Amino acid sequence: GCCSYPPCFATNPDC
Repeated sequence: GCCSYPPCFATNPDC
């Protein structure tokens, strides 16, 4: 849940 926003592969630019 690193990246709240939609565009995240797993759950971030790097998670």
